[PDB]
Amino acid sequence: EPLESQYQVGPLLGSGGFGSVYSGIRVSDNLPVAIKHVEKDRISDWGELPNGTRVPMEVVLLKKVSSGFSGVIRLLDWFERPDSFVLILERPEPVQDLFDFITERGALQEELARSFFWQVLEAVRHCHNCGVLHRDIKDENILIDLNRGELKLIDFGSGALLKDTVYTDFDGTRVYSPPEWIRYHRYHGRSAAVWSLGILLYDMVCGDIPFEHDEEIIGGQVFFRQRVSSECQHLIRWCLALRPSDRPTFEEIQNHPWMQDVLLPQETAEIHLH
Amino acid sequence: ARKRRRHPSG
Ligand SMILES: NC(=O)c1cc2c(-c3ccc(C(=O)NCc4cccc(N)c4)s3)cccc2s1
Repeated sequence: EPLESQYQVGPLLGSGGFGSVYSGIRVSDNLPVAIKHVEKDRISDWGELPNGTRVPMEVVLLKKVSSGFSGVIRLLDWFERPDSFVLILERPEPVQDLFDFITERGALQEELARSFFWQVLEAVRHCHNCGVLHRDIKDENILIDLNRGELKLIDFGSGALLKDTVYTDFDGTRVYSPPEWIRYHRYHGRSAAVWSLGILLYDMVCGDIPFEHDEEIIGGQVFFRQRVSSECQHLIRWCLALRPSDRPTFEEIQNHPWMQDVLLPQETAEIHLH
Repeated sequence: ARKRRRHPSG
């Protein structure tokens, strides 16, 4: 039962705002896992499970999205320690995060960007269907299962329960945050998510994010540093509309002409990753 | 040539 004996702990994978994440093996069946540690004194957002156990919001959100299969890294188990929580997460093998993938490969071919973006849209729709807003969609928070061609969302540590009312708090990545957050410290969940997805799609087809500075985020000018089809530019500029009400719904994104004839995950792996 | 970097949450 105790964590000590139920998992074999490997080396660090990374640390930051999220916590400290180790490679691990589940002893009962040698399943590859990621073991994430969060210090209680560092957790600002707390929630309750059905039975009213006080847990990090991150555990609440992970449990809501971890039921059945999806493009989200699943919570397999969690433990409370005197000063921390430990989360046992899926670990695809082999894996690379989309940030490192884009650094190494440069601007992705539109066929590959389409497949990746489509899978991120399906994963984000899954979160919203489960009542969860991620609030930190970025290449760093997307893992690629290189053999299956499957993308997995990670790090719900900045997330919230999805609501239809205004958010006045944010702890996600500023360079993916929308102009209404920069200007007014207010945003709505879905329209802010669509803005972050515009930033991500630009990142995929151009090889880096469009904006570094607050003035660029609010300025409303998207300069293409790479060759990008007119249909793809149109979708990006629509996702990055300054007025939230001018942004597409998830339905309008997936019905966009640029998004049609997506590769299956296995086709994506065979053509672009193998 | 141009600097690409990660951006911390917060
Ligand atoms: N955080 C999370 O919630 C989770 C991370 C993972 C991971 C990984 C941690 C970092 C990874 C990486 O590829 N970059 C390594 C890298 C390099 C440079 C900086 C940083 N932060 C990380 S892989 C794998 C499986 C499940 C989860 S859940």
